[PDB]
Amino acid sequence: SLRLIATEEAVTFQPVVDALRAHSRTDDASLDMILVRDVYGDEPARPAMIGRLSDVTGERLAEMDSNGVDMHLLSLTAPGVQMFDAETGTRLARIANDLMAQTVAANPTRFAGLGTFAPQDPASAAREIERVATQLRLNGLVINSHTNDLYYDDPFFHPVFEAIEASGLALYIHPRAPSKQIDRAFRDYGMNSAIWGYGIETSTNAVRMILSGLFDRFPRLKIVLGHMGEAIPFWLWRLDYMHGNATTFGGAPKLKLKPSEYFRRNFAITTSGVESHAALRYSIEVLGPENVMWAIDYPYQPMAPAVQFIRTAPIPEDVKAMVAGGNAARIFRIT
Amino acid sequence: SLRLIATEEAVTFQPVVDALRAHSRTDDASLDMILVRDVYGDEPARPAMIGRLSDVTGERLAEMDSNGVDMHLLSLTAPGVQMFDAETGTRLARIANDLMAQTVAANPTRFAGLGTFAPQDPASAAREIERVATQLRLNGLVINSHTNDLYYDDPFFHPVFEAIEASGLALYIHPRAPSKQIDRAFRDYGMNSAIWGYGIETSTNAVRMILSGLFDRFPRLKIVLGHMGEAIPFWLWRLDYMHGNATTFGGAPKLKLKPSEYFRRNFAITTSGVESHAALRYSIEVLGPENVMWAIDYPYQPMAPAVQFIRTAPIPEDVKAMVAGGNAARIFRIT
Ligand SMILES: COc1cc(C(=O)[O-])ccc1O
Ligand SMILES: COc1cc(C(=O)[O-])ccc1O
Ligand SMILES: COc1cc(C(=O)[O-])ccc1O
Ligand SMILES: COc1cc(C(=O)[O-])ccc1O
Ligand SMILES: COc1cc(C(=O)[O-])ccc1O
Ligand SMILES: [Mn+2]
Ligand SMILES: [Mn+2]
Ligand SMILES: [Mn+2]
Repeated sequence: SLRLIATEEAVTFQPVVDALRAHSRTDDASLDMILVRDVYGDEPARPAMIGRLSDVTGERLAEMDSNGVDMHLLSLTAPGVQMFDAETGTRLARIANDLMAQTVAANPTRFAGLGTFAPQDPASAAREIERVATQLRLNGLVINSHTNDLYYDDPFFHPVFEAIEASGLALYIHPRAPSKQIDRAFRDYGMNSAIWGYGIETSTNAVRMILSGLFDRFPRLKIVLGHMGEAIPFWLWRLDYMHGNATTFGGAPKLKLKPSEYFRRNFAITTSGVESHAALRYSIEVLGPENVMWAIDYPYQPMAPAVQFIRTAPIPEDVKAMVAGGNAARIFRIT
Repeated sequence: SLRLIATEEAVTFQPVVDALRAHSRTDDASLDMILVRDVYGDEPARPAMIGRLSDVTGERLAEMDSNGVDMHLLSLTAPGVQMFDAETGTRLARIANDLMAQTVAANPTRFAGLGTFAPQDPASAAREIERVATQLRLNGLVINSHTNDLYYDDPFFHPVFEAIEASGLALYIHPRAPSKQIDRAFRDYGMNSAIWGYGIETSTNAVRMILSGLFDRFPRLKIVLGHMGEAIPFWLWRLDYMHGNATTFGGAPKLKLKPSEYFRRNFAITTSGVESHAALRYSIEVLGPENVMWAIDYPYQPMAPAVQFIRTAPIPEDVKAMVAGGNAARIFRIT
């Protein structure tokens, strides 16, 4: 019946797990070290997670079958390879992308894959992006918000976005913990994570990208944001209203379009972790039905409630088909 | 015949203006110094603003009359008295509150008022809050997000919230620029201000308040957030979903209610700066029509579009009356 393609479905591979185990013992002050110790560290607070992330053919497929989920679009879980030094990140990105391709090929009717990269080295990341698109023929790209506590308005990353735009692959900008620029306010009450910091970190990255004019430089970029667009869809009117003040008094560059127009033209969103019919309806209304995709955020969230959320959405069947899988099949080139 | 009570309407008074002019010359590193120099500085980029903020019975009333706006609920404009040292802030809050009460008393069918205080000195602020409630008989309170780069989960401010709860006055937590904990990411593209920083700063403050259990300690507090609730209404499902992880792994304290239940019980929102029928409809649906109030954000925004936004809202007339003014009359003690 309804074709369900879940678009934010995390996976990991042993070489990355091993590298993160080692990294967990270092003095890295990144706020992601909370997650990294909890999942990849010695005496981990979340001991089952590595196994669940690594598994593709056991529990994961069983749960897909029990819930009638056609596909997972897999992505190397945050923080990807971004916490490592440039050489290590670059090496592990290739390894992880090869393993992603192999994972997809073992069950291509049930899995599609996003490749990743190490923007610590923008030139090498650009080469890897090209390899992912043309040599591995993967479905798209994923990166986890900031790299080296810089956001994607920084011209340092222009070679990355040039390659992404040229490749035609959509880039899913997944969260990671608040960067060092903002992490002081996220050290309490678990706010480092999905409950708050993930959304603030990722949305602020994207807003900087828009306001910096990144999408005039690279107008064919396609960006995807989970968690109902990291709430950016809610802020569209205010982003537009206040833009004049930003360019007049704040040194913001003049843009060809309004901020919300970049959001509708260059972005699409997914419903990961936001199983709200009201928020889904709002997003369809302001973005258009072509710009909203379904996701689970497995294994960090369970499949059944995410599935039931979309199966029961109070929207027409044709729009429901678009959200459940049609838009994803287009954006991520899935047949 | 629709009674329009605008709830986020900024004003200033000469003693505060004079103090901010002097403050503008100092080496303060607060991100609010951008606003303060633009408006109160010796060489202001926004030279008309002091006059427009100071004006109550001239341009402001003429514009209210031409647009059929019954009332402004006035508040001392951000950053209030919060940038000053404790003794200066305390004295100026007292003076500004006397001037607010006198302004209101001059035209009490057209103006209501929120008193303010200097949380730099919680014990003195507590006395002033009581005076605002019982002697000046003002309509509520206003404070501008952080004080001293601390948020309102900090036990330092417990005496303030104890007094606010006991007074029965609602506290409008208006924005100011991102605190030093987060300001590094808001130095570009005018993001210090309303376009992005204001919402991130204010929403993060409120989320810390909720997650810290402040509303179990003071369950009768009423908090009001502008800008369509600083987007917290959009995040309710995820805040609730992830709360288990926060209390299990993140050291968040155990709470009597769910995060969204505090938001609906203890908060109400206004539409200042978010003239979106879609966002208004979403907020009414998830918060209830009793929890949404209309505002303009004058003089930072013009009255006519804000008025026309609510007059044309695609909601029933009774709900429209609640949003336009009925809820404000209840929450802010207006006859
Ligand atoms: C590391 O990536 C994630 C982590 C969590 C979490 O920690 O609950 C949730 C969703 C995510 O995709
Ligand atoms: C009419 O202009 C806009 C409308 C909205 C909306 O209501 O969703 C958002 C941004 C805008 O610039
Ligand atoms: C200082 O308070 C505000 C400033 C602005 C601004 O700078 O455009 C807008 C709304 C506010 O209430
Ligand atoms: C002369 O010192 C102060 C005066 C006042 C006042 O006048 O309300 C308030 C606080 C002070 O520290
Ligand atoms: C059913 O539980 C919830 C629903 C919503 C919603 O859909 O607005 C938000 C928070 C919740 O916990
Ligand atoms: Mn995820
Ligand atoms: Mn009164
Ligand atoms: Mn305001």
